[PDB]
Amino acid sequence: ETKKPTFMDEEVQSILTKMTGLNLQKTFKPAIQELKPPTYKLMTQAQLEEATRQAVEAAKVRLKMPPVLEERVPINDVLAEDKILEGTETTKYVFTDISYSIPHRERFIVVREPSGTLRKASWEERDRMIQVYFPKEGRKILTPIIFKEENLRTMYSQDRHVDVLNLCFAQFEPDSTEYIKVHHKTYEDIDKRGKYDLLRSTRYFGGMVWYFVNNKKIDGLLIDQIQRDLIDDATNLVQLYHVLHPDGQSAQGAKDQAAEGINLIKVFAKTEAQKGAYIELTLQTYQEALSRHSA
Amino acid sequence: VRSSVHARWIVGKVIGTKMQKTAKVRVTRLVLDPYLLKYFNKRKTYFAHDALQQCTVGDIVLLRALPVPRAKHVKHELAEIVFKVGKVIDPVTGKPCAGTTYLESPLSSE
Amino acid sequence: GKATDRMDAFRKAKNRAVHHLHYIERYEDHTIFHDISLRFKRTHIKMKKQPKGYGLRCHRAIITICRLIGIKDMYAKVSGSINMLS
Amino acid sequence: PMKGRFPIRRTLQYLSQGNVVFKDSVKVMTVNYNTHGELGEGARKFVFFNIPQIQYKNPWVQIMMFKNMTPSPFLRFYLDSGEQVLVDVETKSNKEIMEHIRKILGKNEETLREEEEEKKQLSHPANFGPRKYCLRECICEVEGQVPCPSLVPLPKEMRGKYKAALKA
RNA sequence: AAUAGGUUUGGUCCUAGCCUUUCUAUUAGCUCUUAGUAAGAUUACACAUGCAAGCAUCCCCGUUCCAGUGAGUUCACCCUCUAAAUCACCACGAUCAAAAGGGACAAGCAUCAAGCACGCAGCAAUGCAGCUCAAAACGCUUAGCCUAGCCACACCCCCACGGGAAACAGCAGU
Ligand code: FES
Ligand SMILES: [K+]
Ligand SMILES: [K+]
Ligand SMILES: [K+]
Ligand SMILES: [K+]
Ligand SMILES: [Mg+2]
Ligand SMILES: [Mg+2]
Ligand SMILES: [Mg+2]
Ligand SMILES: [Mg+2]
Ligand SMILES: [Mg+2]
Ligand SMILES: [Mg+2]
Ligand SMILES: [Mg+2]
Ligand SMILES: [Mg+2]
Ligand SMILES: [Mg+2]
Ligand SMILES: [Mg+2]
Ligand SMILES: [Mg+2]
Ligand SMILES: [Mg+2]
Ligand SMILES: [Mg+2]
Repeated sequence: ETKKPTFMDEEVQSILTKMTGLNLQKTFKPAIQELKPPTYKLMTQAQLEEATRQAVEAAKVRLKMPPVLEERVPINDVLAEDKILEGTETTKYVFTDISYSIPHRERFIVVREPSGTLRKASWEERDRMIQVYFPKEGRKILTPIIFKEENLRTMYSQDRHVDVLNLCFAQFEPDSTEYIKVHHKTYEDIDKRGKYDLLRSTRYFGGMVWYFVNNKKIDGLLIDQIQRDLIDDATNLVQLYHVLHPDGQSAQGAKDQAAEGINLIKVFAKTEAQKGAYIELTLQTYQEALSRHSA
Repeated sequence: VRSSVHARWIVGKVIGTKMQKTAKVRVTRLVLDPYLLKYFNKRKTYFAHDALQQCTVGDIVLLRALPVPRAKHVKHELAEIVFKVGKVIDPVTGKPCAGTTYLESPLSSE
Repeated sequence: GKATDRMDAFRKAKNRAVHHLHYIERYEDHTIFHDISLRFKRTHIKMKKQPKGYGLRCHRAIITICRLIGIKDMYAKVSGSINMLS
Repeated sequence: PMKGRFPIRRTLQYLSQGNVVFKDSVKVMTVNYNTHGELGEGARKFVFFNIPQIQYKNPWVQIMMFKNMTPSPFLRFYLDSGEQVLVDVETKSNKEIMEHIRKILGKNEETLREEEEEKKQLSHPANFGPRKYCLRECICEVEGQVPCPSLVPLPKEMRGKYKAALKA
């Protein structure tokens, strides 16, 4: 009938790609790593514009958003219960199929318990076993302590939210429960402290917006976009909100009033926005400065 | 198509015709000098069966490996005389030439 | 500096040197602009531009001179005659 | 400095920049070129610059050169089937000659990508052994597993010196 | 040889050798507390003693492996062909891998420069006179190697019918 869009829909990706932004100085910040002497090229104005164009293409790849997946369902499947083996071993065996050309989500990893039960390994055992035999750069078999609540607040205090997300992406699978819990705790610390600019021009901005829109908490991000003269993004945010909440007070108000452009933010501010007053004020200020520039 | 001979197709220059029905052919290959990283010619001798004794010293011949060697040192047969000594036919035009000059102009037969 | 006494030679050399100062261009005030390979008489000097943090990996005298110029990161190799004045 | 003109030709980096990897059919490549003449210049630069790259990527293909034997330069390839491929190169630049023989007798980028992938199957990450062949030599290098006794002494209970002492 | 340094001269510059500084291994001197781990005759010289191959309803199979050594030394690698062996027996096959054939494969000495039959054709008879080599043949000397390991040897006469002779280069040990 009428399906609500997914994160990977072309309409949603285009909206979130623009709201993210592309800043080549931030996207290609100098990395603190082993250095080599730089190379130099003599370029015309045309050769320079082409090299800058190629950098933009390489940046749009580096800003490719990771897909937002729902939590994986625990694996509880018993393959066999050989009770004659009960009490013959004290420690359980983990068997991992290490055939090279198999996707890691198709690899049979089974566990023989001391009771004699042959069961499929749990999601946590699977990701641990895949790391043992197919070690991925940046991932640890034992969970790093940085992801403890006390240590994430340290990283948040330093405004290192992007490092937290880079570490979480490298350690956990996108559908893991630890992967989702860390991202959600990071998005919430950004909303509470108004640190939405820390994720602009990164592949993590869209996932953050997706979280706010689905949880009906876009008031903070919408104010930040207006204070920065990003009304195009602020208007797209209100439109993305209506697309994902079609049967809502704000979506109807826009239909009844045929609102467009800045008018959408006014409709949203009155009906559904929690900080409706602070938006009108923040929006009023913007229209004034725009009139001063016009005059 | 299978053969016990290692070198299946090789080009070389005939350097001897004193053996009956056998041409002695010098084959050169490029070999990389590991230290200098420069290629130098490395030459090897192959005996080739020439049933019709049509090979002349100095002509470039193409050798084909035999299924099995017919003699201690004869592992190849004459497959084609590429460049007859002093009687080269230009493959690009098909006309006879003497060095870098045509003996018959390509314009003769249009 | 030349003199019969060592302390007088020190005075002459150092006081004269300030009247024969070179200006040395530095890339980002830490290294040279490009690799420099030259021969002076029989002394060969090959210098390489280096990134920050590389340090001065050069003949001890080149290290001393580079600190006076203000070069922080460079590699240099001295070949041929190793004469301090050359 | 390195002897000769264009010493870059005598570097492994230069030699590995050849893009012509002949199909298995190619057994012999003869080059007939002329030392002088403006129309044979590309063939001379091809011999000077690219023959080394072709041989480097095709070590088992015989390459033989012939000077001033004919009025115009040409390449001829001898294939295992017995077929011969004549390539006229007069008036062509060395870069066009390299692109021509790549098209008609060179392996495409797909065929080469596949071969590289099959080579990776030979070094399985899960296999343990010497560093020359494997990432890790022993399971003790995996965090969470019992470490090597050379670094962390084992508990007295996991050592045979004391298992026998108590038992005996 | 490097980021180099010391040393030729009455002095300077250049060239040049030697040595210094760095990192390992063995041995010697002097000295030395514990725990874990790795490694562990100088000698292809001679060996006391003990042990190191049995299994199994008799047949067979195994003792041809493992373990050892480094004397000798381009038998190790690739291709072709094809045995034995494994897949219960057959696989017109797969795996594994001999012999044979082709190719490849250490160092030093050229005051080792010639080798001396080292080639080819033919069904055969036999005919031709060639074959290798300064792009290093032939020769002498040195050395186990390219180390997931491999090659060679197994008291000596390369071999082992035979002979000399009575064997730890299996472990421990002298
Ligand atoms: S090397 Fe792994 S236990 Fe010692
Ligand atoms: K010296
Ligand atoms: K000792
Ligand atoms: K040896
Ligand atoms: K022997
Ligand atoms: Mg002197
Ligand atoms: Mg004097
Ligand atoms: Mg000692
Ligand atoms: Mg053995
Ligand atoms: Mg010895
Ligand atoms: Mg068989
Ligand atoms: Mg064999
Ligand atoms: Mg052989
Ligand atoms: Mg003498
Ligand atoms: Mg020896
Ligand atoms: Mg003995
Ligand atoms: Mg013997
Ligand atoms: Mg012993």
